[PDB]
Amino acid sequence: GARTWRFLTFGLALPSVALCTLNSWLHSGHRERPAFIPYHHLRIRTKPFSWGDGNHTFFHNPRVNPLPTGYE
Amino acid sequence: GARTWRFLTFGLALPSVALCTLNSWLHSGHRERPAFIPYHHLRIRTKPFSWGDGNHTFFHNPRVNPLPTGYE
Amino acid sequence: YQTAPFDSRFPNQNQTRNCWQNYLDFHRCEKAMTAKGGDVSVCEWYRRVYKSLCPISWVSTWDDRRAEGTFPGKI
Amino acid sequence: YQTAPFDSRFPNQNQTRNCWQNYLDFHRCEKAMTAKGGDVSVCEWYRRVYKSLCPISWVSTWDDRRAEGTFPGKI
Amino acid sequence: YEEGPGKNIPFSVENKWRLLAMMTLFFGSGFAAPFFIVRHQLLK
Amino acid sequence: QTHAYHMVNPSPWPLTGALSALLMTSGLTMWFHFNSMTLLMIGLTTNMLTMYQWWRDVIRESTFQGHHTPAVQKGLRYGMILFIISEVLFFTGFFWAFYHSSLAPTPELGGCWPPTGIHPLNPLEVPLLNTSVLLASGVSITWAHHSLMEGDRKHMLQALFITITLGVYFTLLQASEYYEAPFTISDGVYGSTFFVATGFHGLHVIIGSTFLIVCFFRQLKFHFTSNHHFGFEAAAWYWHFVDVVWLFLYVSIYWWGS
Amino acid sequence: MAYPMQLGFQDATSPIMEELLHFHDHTLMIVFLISSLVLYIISLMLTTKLTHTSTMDAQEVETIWTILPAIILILIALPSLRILYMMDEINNPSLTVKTMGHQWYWSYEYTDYEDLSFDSYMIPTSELKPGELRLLEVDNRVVLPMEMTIRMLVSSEDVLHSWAVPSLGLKTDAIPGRLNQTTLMSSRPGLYYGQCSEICGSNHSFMPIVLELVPLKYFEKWSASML
Amino acid sequence: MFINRWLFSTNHKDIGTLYLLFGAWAGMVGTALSLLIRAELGQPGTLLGDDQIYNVVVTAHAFVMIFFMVMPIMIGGFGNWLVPLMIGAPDMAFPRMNNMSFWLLPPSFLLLLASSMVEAGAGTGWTVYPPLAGNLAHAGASVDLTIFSLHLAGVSSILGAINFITTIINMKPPAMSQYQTPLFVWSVMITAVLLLLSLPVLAAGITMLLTDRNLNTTFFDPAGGGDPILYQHLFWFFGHPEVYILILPGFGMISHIVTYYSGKKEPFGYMGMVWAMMSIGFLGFIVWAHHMFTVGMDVDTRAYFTSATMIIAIPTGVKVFSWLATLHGGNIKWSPAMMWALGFIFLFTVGGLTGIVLANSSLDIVLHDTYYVVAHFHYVLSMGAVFAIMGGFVHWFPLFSGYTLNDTWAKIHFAIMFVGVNMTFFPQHFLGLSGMPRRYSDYPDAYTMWNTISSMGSFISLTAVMLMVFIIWEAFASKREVLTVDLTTTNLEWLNGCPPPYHTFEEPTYVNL
Amino acid sequence: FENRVAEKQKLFQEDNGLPVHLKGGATDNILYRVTMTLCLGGTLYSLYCLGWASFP
Ligand code: HEA
Ligand code: HEA
Ligand SMILES: CCCCC/C=C/C/C=C/C/C=C/C/C=C\CCCC(=O)O[C@H](COC(=O)CCCCCCCCCCCCCCCCC)COP(=O)(O)OCCN
Ligand SMILES: CCCCC/C=C\C/C=C/C/C=C\C/C=C\CCCC(=O)O[C@H](COC(=O)CCCCCCCCCCCCCCCCC)COP(=O)(O)OCCN
Ligand SMILES: CCCCCC/C=C/CCCCCCCCCC(=O)O[C@H](COC(=O)CCCCCCCCCCCCCCC)COP(=O)(O)OC[C@@H](O)CO
Ligand SMILES: CCCCCC/C=C\CCCCCCCCCC(=O)O[C@H](COC(=O)CCCCCCCCCCCCCCC)COP(=O)(O)OC[C@@H](O)CO
Ligand SMILES: CCCCCCCCCCO[C@@H]1O[C@H](CO)[C@@H](O[C@H]2O[C@H](CO)[C@@H](O)[C@H](O)[C@H]2O)[C@H](O)[C@H]1O
Ligand SMILES: C[C@H](CCC(=O)O)[C@H]1CC[C@H]2[C@@H]3[C@H](O)C[C@@H]4C[C@H](O)CC[C@]4(C)[C@H]3C[C@H](O)[C@]12C
Ligand code: CUA
Ligand SMILES: [O-][O-]
Ligand SMILES: [Cu+2]
Ligand SMILES: [Mg+2]
Ligand code: NA
Repeated sequence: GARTWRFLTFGLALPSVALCTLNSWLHSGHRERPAFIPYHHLRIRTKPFSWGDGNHTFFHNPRVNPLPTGYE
Repeated sequence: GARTWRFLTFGLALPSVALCTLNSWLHSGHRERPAFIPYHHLRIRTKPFSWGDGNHTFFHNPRVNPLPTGYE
Repeated sequence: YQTAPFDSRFPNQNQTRNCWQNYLDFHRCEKAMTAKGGDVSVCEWYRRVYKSLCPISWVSTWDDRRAEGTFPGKI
Repeated sequence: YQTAPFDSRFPNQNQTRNCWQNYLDFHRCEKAMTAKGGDVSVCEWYRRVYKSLCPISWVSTWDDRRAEGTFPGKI
Repeated sequence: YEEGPGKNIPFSVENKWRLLAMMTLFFGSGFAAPFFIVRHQLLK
Repeated sequence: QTHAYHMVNPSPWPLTGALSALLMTSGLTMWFHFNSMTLLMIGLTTNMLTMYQWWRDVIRESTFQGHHTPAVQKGLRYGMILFIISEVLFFTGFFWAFYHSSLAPTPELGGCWPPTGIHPLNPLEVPLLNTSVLLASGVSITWAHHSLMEGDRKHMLQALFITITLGVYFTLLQASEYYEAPFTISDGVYGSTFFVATGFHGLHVIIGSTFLIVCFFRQLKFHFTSNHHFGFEAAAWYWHFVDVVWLFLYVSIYWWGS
Repeated sequence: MAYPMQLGFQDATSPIMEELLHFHDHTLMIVFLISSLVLYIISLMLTTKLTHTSTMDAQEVETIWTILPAIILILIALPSLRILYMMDEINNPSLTVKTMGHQWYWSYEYTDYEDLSFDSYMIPTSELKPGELRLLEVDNRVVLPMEMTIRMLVSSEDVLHSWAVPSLGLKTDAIPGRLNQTTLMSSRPGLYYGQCSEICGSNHSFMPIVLELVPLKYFEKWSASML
Repeated sequence: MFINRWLFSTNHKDIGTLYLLFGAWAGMVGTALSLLIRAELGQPGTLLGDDQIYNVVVTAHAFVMIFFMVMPIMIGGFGNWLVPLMIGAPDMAFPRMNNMSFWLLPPSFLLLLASSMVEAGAGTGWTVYPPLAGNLAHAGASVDLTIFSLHLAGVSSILGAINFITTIINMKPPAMSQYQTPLFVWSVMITAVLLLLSLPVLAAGITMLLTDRNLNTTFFDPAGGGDPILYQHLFWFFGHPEVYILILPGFGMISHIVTYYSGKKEPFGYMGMVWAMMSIGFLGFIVWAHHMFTVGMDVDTRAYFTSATMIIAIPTGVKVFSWLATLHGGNIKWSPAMMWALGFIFLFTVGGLTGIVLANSSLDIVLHDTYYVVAHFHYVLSMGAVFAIMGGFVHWFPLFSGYTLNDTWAKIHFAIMFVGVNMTFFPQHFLGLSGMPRRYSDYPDAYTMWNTISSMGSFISLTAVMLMVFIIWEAFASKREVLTVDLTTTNLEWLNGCPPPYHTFEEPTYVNL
Repeated sequence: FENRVAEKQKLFQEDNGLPVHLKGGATDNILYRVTMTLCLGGTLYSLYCLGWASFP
């Protein structure tokens, strides 16, 4: 019945979400970025991207995404 | 319907069994037994078995099951 | 050398595989060196680490099994 | 030594990992022998096998990347 | 909508010679296209 | 007619949809090669116009004109199941690519998975939260379904609102994840598999959320009866599909692949 | 090489190509027989004024139509798979040679002892010496010892190619990032020709393979001369 | 009114007519491309240019013949016309979605013809393997336009599959079980299940190729840890089912034609025919790597794919023997359609048998990427699929149009085409065994005689194609209106006259239990 | 909100001969003309772009 599925929604499902939200909001501080190494299997550029200067990924984050030549 | 599940029984299921029966029949024949090595993690005896002489497993096959002391 | 340093491969309370790996590494190295007729002294680090970490009865049992031909690790 | 023998670790038409493994094995062995100051002739088998199996351009690329600090295998 | 022979098609069959013209342009255009594409690539 | 099937009025939307496909594809070509977004934005516009008018007409034909007899409804049920199956097989291709790459890592990667230089996300942080979110939304959409069958307007709207909210929460969490990820789509086969598989999944979450929002507004306007609500059933089936694809991504890419 | 008006395979130069010839003769007999039976039965169905248009029972005849084909398939598969496993058998090669595919030529590496390597280009038609073969000659042939088991390793430095020598039963794809292995054993000295067997762009038709098979003593003199 | 009827259609018959017109046009394009191939090969040397222009022609030839000629004619054309009529249904389940399956194809075709007009075209093979199809070896828009062409064709067929499966399951008379539907209807349902499962995998694979070309992914690029061979697996996971998609509706039309012109009420062993088609559809999903016997897979894998591939001969042979047993005891009418169907049974068998030769991985080492493969697939496509299409066309033309063909002309057409395709393809067996590779603009001198003869055959086939257009013109020009056909008791599609009214089965059939 | 489905049923069942895509009134006509203008115009633009891209 609707009563049972509402009981599961508020008594189990949303409490789970609240606990995982608390878990996440406790491990949410920025990780220490690793030394840049210009590995040939990463930062692939076979064709320029069709936006910006051609060299930045779509959701480029300056803090954690280095370019082929290193961190900005 | 019954008609469809009989069609699956005779048209797919038993043909599969017939094909796997052929496969097994062709790859049958005694593979050669390996050199006996008295590994301490095998042929475990912490207590005699409650049948026979205490030292033979329940479906002991002399051809492929060595005793702690080697092949019979 | 004081004792075996922290090894990031084995960071947990269960150190069984640390003793085991260093025992294997020493005996693999010793075999590689004795074979070409090279110098077992290059194997020294593995020897010191396994002797530090491994219970005497484990090493003794493993040595007996290598001599018997029943050691189940690849050397 | 005529050529690399059959290796039961790599029994199939794809020999990529055979070349790779012997290249790693050579360079790990050469680092160990240089590290204690031991002798690189101990590493000779791995050298002959990878030189025999590996494309010149693969060896040359891997060599360049080791010198660059971008070689992705563990040595 | 019109129904029956020659009425259930997007082309007229009222006049067989107009039809011959339309069919000629239809199948001929398709057959010609690859020859003209090849000409186009060669003229580069 | 003395059959129960729907003879549909002649419609321009198949042609406008087909032309929107030409404009989107020619538009992607003109974006990737000739540095221009013009055709692509026309095609995206005509695609949204086509989908709006086509599904509006289906609402007109059913809620307003009564053409969805049980036989018509049975057909739509088969249609939606077959559509979902085709979408499962699309995802299967991306899972195959992932397992191919990850089970046999090549020397270029360091002969290991994850590759050398790849720092995966912690599957116990936001990816676990995203899992709790979509599982919770499967519970709330089930509450919505039962409320509708029991004739409860208020509780159907509350449960469906909660389902949509969770879909939006997943989407904002995943957008945030994407921005924070230290690896990109250009980080070899690890980035390729990660972003293309989770990216097509995120698109399906946005599609599924949009479908649920359509059902929410139709429910606000009293379109659904306690017995006749196939648009809601289809949206719920699609939403469960989206959840299950997430569980497979979570286990395969985030957890096993970390 | 192929000769004018050829109907079948190039003469076998390796024991495995001989096995394939015998296997093809077996399979082609069955193809001919089944093709002929179907044509004959068509003609038999079409050549009588006698009629039977009422419902016919299918059960009995469908036993024949499934069992006989299943037996024929087993009679093809048994020798087929025997040869498959023969061409995978452990042998101990005395020599390894690498070939790398390129747009549009092959390179060869003999790195067992020395670092010997060279490129192998098609002789243009305008440069052929009298009596030489259009599209098939190369400047630098693959010199190999006869009557010896050789390991050929195949890869590419660009797109896909495929390294083929029909008279030895050989075709191994050349894939960048992959090292594919085949075994080569020639029963005879001579020149053995093949052609690139994966579409690879502009000059796919024009990057042939020529093996030159010589006694070991001559192979050794040739290797020594390359120093 | 003309735009409402022909651009805004919700009618299964008019949409079937659009598909037949589309496929006939596509067939002229594919024929022209086939003649350019055989003109290049008709004498030793170079006619057009190097392998790039040549393989742009070969690639376009294959895409046009498969995606724009065979599938639109068999599934969109005969499927939309006949399926609803054969089950007494008033239309398809999704009559408006049906119209979008159709209208996606002209844009799909436009993208393919744009591929060939920009840069140097897509000279990739219809398989579009990387890295040749990647952004270094095929820089520029051509391959992306090919990919987009395949996306639109893919969506057309996936929606059409959903439509056919739903119509066939849901819209029969309530008394009619699946085991009371005609074999052509079974052949379309099974083809639609194959499309539904296979096309999404192709879509995933060519999408990965698109992203490797434009978004710096490395699915197929070893530099990123990718693998060109992964593309091959994804392509052929679609590509083997695709050839069963090409032939299954042809098997269904053959069953109807052989039954009809043998004067029989029913095909021999109906439940065997259903079993055989479902068996072929299932086995067709577990055999794809027989396209990859030279890429370097493990021996046990090659043994499995050899064995699984050969198993398809058993259900296929049940159909062949069942067609022969349908002729058995017939009052045979030697109509042009019957001639196409008899040609089919024999020539499809020959090509099927060369398929069984190729199934053997060991022998495939020598036959792979040779003209032996080309001979195999043209016997089953240019003589099987095409003969089924021609037999279906001459059998059902009077139903669709209301007019009769000239039977003597149609027999002349059959005779010319029979000589042309056999002269074209039979000698390609010799070229294959003697080692002539695929995708070559030129050949060593030894291969001259059989290439010359093959090219002469292609011209005979051109003469048959030209004659077919005349024959269709003569039928519409003369206007012989159909009065009656025999055997309507077992061929429901005829029972509403020729052509049937725009709306049929407004009052459904009466069928009791 | 109030249940106004009966009033939409009356509008969409009015015997006025309009097809369902135009039966809502003048706004349907506007949205149809916008859609078809963008589709036909965009298709003409795509053909132009092809002509341009077909030459250096
Ligand atoms: C249906 C598929 C199909 C059909 C019918 C054909 C028909 C023909 N093909 Fe084929 N071909 C392929 C599919 C097809 N082909 C594929 C998949 C390849 C491989 C591509 C690659 O390597 O990547 C290929 C490759 C191929 C090659 C090898 C190229 C090479 O490796 O370099 C050659 C060489 O001669 C060739 C020639 C021909 C010829 C002469 C015909 C002639 O027989 C054609 C004659 C004309 C017709 C058969 C009629 C067509 C029209 C209709 C049926 C419409 C009828 C109208 C109505 C019903 C109204 N084609
Ligand atoms: C309609 C199209 C179609 C059909 C139906 C088939 C059907 C079959 N094909 Fe084919 N095939 C192609 C189109 C088709 N093929 C194409 C286009 C390619 C090339 C793709 C590319 O690379 O471009 C190809 C390639 C291809 C290959 C890859 C070869 C290579 O590239 O090296 C193989 C390998 O096994 C194969 C096998 C088969 C087999 C076993 C069947 C079976 O389904 C045939 C079964 C039929 C019979 C066997 C005859 C009837 C049976 C009897 C009368 C009973 C008795 C018979 C026996 C006992 C044997 N074909
Ligand atoms: C937040 C939840 C999820 C959001 C979903 C995505 C948002 C934008 C685009 C939507 C379409 C998504 C579909 C999947 C396609 C490919 C890539 C999308 C995945 C994505 O968004 O990945 C991003 C890259 O996007 C890129 O390249 C840019 C991508 C934009 C252009 C893509 C063009 C390709 C379209 C292919 C169409 C094929 C359709 C197939 C139809 C099949 C029918 C048979 C990742 O960012 P990044 O900076 O590399 O790494 C993060 C570093 N901090
Ligand atoms: C084809 C399979 C059918 C099985 C029948 C075989 C034997 C009797 C019953 C079996 C019941 C199943 C499991 C019990 C445990 C062990 C038997 C496992 C299966 C078996 O039969 O194992 C054999 C050993 O049997 C032995 O020891 C035999 C030992 C016989 C004594 C069994 C002891 C019973 C255990 C107590 C049961 C507790 C039940 C718990 C109830 C839960 C309530 C909450 C294997 O033979 P082997 O020679 O070692 O190797 C083969 C070498 N060629
Ligand atoms: C803005 C965000 C950008 C993203 C753009 C991409 C697209 C997003 C689209 C979201 C989909 C919305 C679908 C709305 C459908 C509304 C019509 C509807 O739901 O119609 C119902 C029928 O269902 C039917 O046709 C069922 C129709 C099912 C449609 C299935 C939709 C899935 C679509 C996927 C789109 C392609 C994705 C592919 C990606 C690779 C009508 O019947 P009932 O509900 O019984 O009502 C009748 C009762 O009132 C009588 O009492
Ligand atoms: C790179 C970019 C290339 C992208 C190409 C995009 C291609 C085309 C543009 C798409 C335009 C879509 C416009 C909306 C289409 C809605 C179809 C629909 O909803 O169809 C319904 C049937 O399909 C059903 O239900 C269930 C099926 C619903 C299918 C929804 C349409 C999705 C289209 C995308 C398909 C993605 C394929 C993913 C699998 C790989 C209704 O059928 P009708 O015959 O209308 O009515 C019947 C009446 O009885 C209703 O009252
Ligand atoms: C109703 C149907 C719709 C009708 C179609 C509308 C037609 C649009 C006309 C404008 O065309 C645009 O012109 C831009 C400039 O004039 C181009 O910019 C691009 O090209 C420039 C060339 O100068 C470069 O700077 C850049 O690549 C970029 O700005 C762009 O490609 C192109 O679309
Ligand atoms: C206005 C309406 C009353 C029921 C009816 O129209 O008969 C009520 C019933 C359910 C309500 C919705 C549900 O309670 C869920 C949401 C609750 C949020 O706090 C506001 C928005 C929210 C989306 C509500 C808006 C509005 O108050 C709704 C839509
Ligand atoms: Cu190299 Cu083809
Ligand atoms: O594909 O045979
Ligand atoms: Cu196949
Ligand atoms: Mg190949
Ligand atoms: Na030529």
